[PDB]
Amino acid sequence: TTCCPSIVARSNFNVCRLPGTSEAICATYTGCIIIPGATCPGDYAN
Repeated sequence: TTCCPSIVARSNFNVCRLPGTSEAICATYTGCIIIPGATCPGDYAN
């Protein structure tokens, strides 16, 4: 599951994903994170 820190970060993440870039690279690019669970924490609410 991906969790993002802000709306901007999410929006950027989604653009990053459009060419098929792995989630992990889009994560470091944006500040979003990949977790194994499905429950994003309050500071990664977006």
